[PDB]
Amino acid sequence: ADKLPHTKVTLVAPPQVHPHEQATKSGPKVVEFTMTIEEKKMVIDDKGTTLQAMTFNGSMPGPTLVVHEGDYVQLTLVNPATNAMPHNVDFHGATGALGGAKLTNVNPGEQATLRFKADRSGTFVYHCAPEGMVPWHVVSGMSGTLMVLPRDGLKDPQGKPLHYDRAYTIGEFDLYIPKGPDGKYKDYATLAESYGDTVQVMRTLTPSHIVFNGKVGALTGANALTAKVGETVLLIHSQANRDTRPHLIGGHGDWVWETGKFANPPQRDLETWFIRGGSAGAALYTFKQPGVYAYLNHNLIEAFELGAAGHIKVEGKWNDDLMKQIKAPAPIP
Amino acid sequence: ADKLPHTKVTLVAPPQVHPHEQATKSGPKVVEFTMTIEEKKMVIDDKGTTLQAMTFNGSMPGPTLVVHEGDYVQLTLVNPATNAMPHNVDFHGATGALGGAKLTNVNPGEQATLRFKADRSGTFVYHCAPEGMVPWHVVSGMSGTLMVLPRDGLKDPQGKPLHYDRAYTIGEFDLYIPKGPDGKYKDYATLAESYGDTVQVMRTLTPSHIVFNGKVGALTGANALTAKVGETVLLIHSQANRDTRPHLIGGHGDWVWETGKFANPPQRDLETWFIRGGSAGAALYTFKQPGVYAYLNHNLIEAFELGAAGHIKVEGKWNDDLMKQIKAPAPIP
Amino acid sequence: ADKLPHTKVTLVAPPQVHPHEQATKSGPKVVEFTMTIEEKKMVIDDKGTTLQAMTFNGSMPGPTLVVHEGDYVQLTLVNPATNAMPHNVDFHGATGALGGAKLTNVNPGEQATLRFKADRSGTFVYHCAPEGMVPWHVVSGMSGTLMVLPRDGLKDPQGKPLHYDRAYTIGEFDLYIPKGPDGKYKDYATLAESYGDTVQVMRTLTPSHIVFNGKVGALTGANALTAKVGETVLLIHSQANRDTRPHLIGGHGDWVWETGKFANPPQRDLETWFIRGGSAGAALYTFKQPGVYAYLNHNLIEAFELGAAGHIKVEGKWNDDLMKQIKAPAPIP
Ligand SMILES: [Cu+2]
Ligand SMILES: [Cu+2]
Ligand SMILES: [Cu+2]
Ligand SMILES: [Cu+2]
Ligand SMILES: [Cu+2]
Ligand SMILES: [Cu+2]
Ligand SMILES: [Zn+2]
Ligand SMILES: [Zn+2]
Ligand SMILES: [Zn+2]
Repeated sequence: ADKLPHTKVTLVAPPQVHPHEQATKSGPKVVEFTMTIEEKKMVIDDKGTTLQAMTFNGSMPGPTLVVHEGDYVQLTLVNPATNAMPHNVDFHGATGALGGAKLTNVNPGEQATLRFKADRSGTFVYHCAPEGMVPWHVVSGMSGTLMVLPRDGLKDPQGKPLHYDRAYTIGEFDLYIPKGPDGKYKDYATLAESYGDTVQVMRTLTPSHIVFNGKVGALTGANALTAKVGETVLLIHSQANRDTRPHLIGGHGDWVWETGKFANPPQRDLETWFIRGGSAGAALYTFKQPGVYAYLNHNLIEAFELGAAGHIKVEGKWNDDLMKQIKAPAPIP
Repeated sequence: ADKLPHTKVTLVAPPQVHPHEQATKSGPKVVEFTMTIEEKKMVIDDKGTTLQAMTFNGSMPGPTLVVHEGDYVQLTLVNPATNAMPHNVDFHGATGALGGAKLTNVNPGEQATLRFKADRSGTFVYHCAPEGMVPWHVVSGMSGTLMVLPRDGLKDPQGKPLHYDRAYTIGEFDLYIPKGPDGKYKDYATLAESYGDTVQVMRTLTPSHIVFNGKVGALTGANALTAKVGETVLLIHSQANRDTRPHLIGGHGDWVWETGKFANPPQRDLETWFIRGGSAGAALYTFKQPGVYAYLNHNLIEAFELGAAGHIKVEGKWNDDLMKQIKAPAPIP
Repeated sequence: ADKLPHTKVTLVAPPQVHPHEQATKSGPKVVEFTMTIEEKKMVIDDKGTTLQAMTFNGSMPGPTLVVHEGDYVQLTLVNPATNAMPHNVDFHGATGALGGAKLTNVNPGEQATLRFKADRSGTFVYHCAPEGMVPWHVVSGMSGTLMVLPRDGLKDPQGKPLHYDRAYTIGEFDLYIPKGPDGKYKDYATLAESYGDTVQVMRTLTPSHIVFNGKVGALTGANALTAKVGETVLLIHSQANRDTRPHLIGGHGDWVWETGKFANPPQRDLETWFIRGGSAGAALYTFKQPGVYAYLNHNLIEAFELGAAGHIKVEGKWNDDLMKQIKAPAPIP
C-alpha cells in the first residue's frame, strides 16, 4: 500500500454519488477521503417535528464513497470542537478493529486518519459506533454507504457485463421521536437532552417516522430523482438499523444484489427486494416508460404513513406495447 | 398485440387457481380477465370481530390470474355503484403508470380496461392503490397474485423441468382492527367510519390479527387444503404489506422462489422461506407422508395467536423409512 | 435402517458442538441421541429479571445434534416427573407427523423414542410444539439446531471444498417478560402462573429482551467465543420464532447459507445476513485480524438495548495491510 499512487476524491451530497469509473484499466490506489461530523437539529416532517440529529458531512445519509476492489480507503474523520459528542467510524467493508471504530475515536476538536484494504466488492454500510451509545448515534443519522466496485465492473449470473448510466444513493432512517403527555412530539434544546427519552422510544422497536435521506418527502417535488427512458439507474439503498423492502412502483429490479455483494450473482425481475438492517443493497433498472414512479419501502404503512417513499421523474416516449389503456374509466354499460 | 388471438379466462375463488397449462406449445395471446370490486363487512375471527373489508371479486385475497411469459393481460375492472369508494389496480407484473393504477381509477358506477405485457415470469402481487389511501385499501383486503409462467414451464437450477400437480393460493393479511375504551374490538356501521381509528392502529405497526384468506382458520376443517402422497403442490403465498415466513410443518420447500421470480434458480430443502411485504413467492413440495400438515407463518405468535396458519390434509401410505415411532410414550424405566 | 450400524453420541452444551466429522468415508448409520427436558426459573439480565423457562437438556438453546445426510436420527426424549408440563419435539429436518411432534408427546414421568431419516443437508431448527401451547414453549426456550452435513462435506458455488476448524452454536431468543403496574418485571412462583400474562406480552409482538444463549451477555467476558488468526469458524445461528440479522463487527460472512441448507450455493462477502424466524443459518469466517469482535443482531437496538450480542476474542498478529491507523486521534491542525 505504501508503494501505491494516491488519489483524492471530492465527495458529493446524497442522493448523488461522486464521479467514478465502473470497469477500470487502473491498478490499485490509496483513495483519500475526508468527512466532517456535524451534530444539528433537523426538521424531519411536514408538521415541524424536529430530530436532534448527528451526521457525517451534514447529510443523512452520509455521502457514498466509491472505490474499486483492491484499492485502499484512507479516510480523515474530523470532529469539530462545535460538536458535543465523541464519534468514530465502523466500515462494514473493512477488516479488523471493529471496522475501524477502535482506531478512529475522536473527541470534539480532534481528527483521525484510518486506512483499510477494500478487498471485497459490494455496497457496505459505514456508521458511527461510540462505545456505550452505538444505536443512538446510528438512528440519529450517522450512516452511509461505501461502494467497492469490481475492477472489471458489474457482472450478471452468466458473467456478462452490466452497467448503470446514473447512480443514486438512498439512506433509509427509522426515527424514534419521543412525545409528551399532550401527545405532541418533543423538541429538545440540546442533543444530550434528547437521549433518555429517545432510548425509551427505541426500546419499543416502533419508529415514529421512517424517512429517506433525512425527511418525509426528501426525494419528491423539486428534489425527485430523475432519469430517461433507455437509461439504466443504480439505486443504492442503505439501512444501518432496521429491515426494509424497496420497490419501484411501475418498474422492477432488473438485476438486484439485495445483500449488496457483487461477487454473488444478482437476481432478476424482482418486484420487491429486502435490505437487512445493518446493510446496503443495490438494484439496476433500465427505464422503458416515461412518467413519475414511486420508489418506496413496501410496507405501505411505513412508506405512506411514516415517510419511506420518494419519486423518480422519467422523461421519454410512452410504449403502448408494454401498457395501454384499452377503455378509460366510463360508466358501467 | 393487436395481431394476436384473444382468450377469455373464468377466474376461480382462492385457495384454488383457475385451470391453466404450465409448459405450453401455444404462442402469445391477449388473455382477458374481469374482476368486480366488493366492499363488505366480514367476520374475521372466532369471537365475532368484524373487518370493514374491501375486496377484488368478493374474496381475500383476490383471485389468482395465470398467464404465460409474452402474453398480454387485459383486465376489465368494475366498481359497482353499490360501493362507497374509488379504486384502481397496480400490477407488480406490469411496466408503467404506477403498475396501471393511473389508468384504472374507477369511481363507484364505473369500469376500465387495462392491457399490459406480461414480459417477466414469476408470481407478482396486484393491489388497489388509490391516491392518498393506498395502505388502507391494501390492508382492508385489496390484493391478489398474477402468476406469469415461463412458456416452457418451471425449471430447476440446472435447467431441468419442474412441475406441480395442483396449485393453491394463500393471501396473508395483517389486519389493524381498533379497540374501544372497554378493550373490545370496534364494529363500524360503514367503511368510511372505520378509517380514522384504523389509520391510528396501522401507525403502531402492530396487527390485531394476521390471517390467511380472510379469517382465522379459513384454511382448516372442511376448508383445509388437500393432497396425496406422491403429488406435487405449488403453494403461492402473497403478502402485499408485511413480511411473512412460510413453513410446512412436517414437510419442506423442495424448490422455492421466495422472491417469486421464475427466471432465478430456486433454492432447495428449505425449512422456512421469506416473503417480503409487497411480493408473492412460490414453493413446490412433493408429499411423501400422509397426515395433517400445518402451513403457517413461523413467527409462531403470528401463526397461533394472531391467525396466520392453515392445514393440509394428505392421503396415502405411511413411510417408516422416513419416520418411525421406535418407542411410544411410556413411563421412564 | 434396520440393516445399519448404530452409533451413540454424547451431546455437549452450547456454544460448543459435539465432536463430528465433516467429509466422511463412513456409510449411513442410525445415530442415537438422548435429551432430557428441564423446566426452570432462569435469570436473564444484569438486573435480576427472571424467566420461567423451559429447556432441552437444561440449556437455551438445546444442544446441537450433528449427523450426515442419509443417516437416521434416533432421539430418546425424556420428560422427568419433576416437570409440570407435557412436551414433545418437532424436527424441521424430519419428514412427517408434524416433524415428529405427534409421535413424541411426553407427559411428566414419560419418555419416547423417535427415528427419522436425515435425508436433507443443512442446519434445521428443532423445537417443542405441544398442541395448544406451541409459541409459549418455543419462546420460553425449547429450541435448538440439528445439523445434517453433506457426506462429502461443505461445498462452495463452484463445487470446491469448504471446511471449518471450530463450530459454535448460537440460539437467539426473543423473550416476553411481563411487567406489573409499578413498571418492574414480574417474578412468578411457578411456570403455570407466568402463562396468561406472558401470552398478553407475546401478542404485542414486542420482546422485552432478545438474548443469545439464555441471558444478556451470555457470550461475553469469561464466556466469549474464541479463535485465532487463520482459523475458520462456523457460526450456527438459530431463531425458532422471530427474524434476526447476524453480523460480525470487523469481519464478514465469507460463505453464508442464510436459509441454512447446504445443497444450495452459499453467498460470499456478506456484511449482515438474515435468519428467518423458524430456521437456522450457517456462516463460515476465516479470521485475518486479532482482537475482540462483536457478533450481534444488526438491529442495533435489539443488540445493545435488548441483549442480542456476543463477543469473539481472537489471538494472533495484526495485519497493517488490511487495516492501519495512519494518524491516531489528535487535535485538528
Ligand atoms: Cu457518532
Ligand atoms: Cu455495523
Ligand atoms: Cu381500493
Ligand atoms: Cu405495490
Ligand atoms: Cu415443551
Ligand atoms: Cu417449527
Ligand atoms: Zn446504459
Ligand atoms: Zn407430479
Ligand atoms: Zn481451516
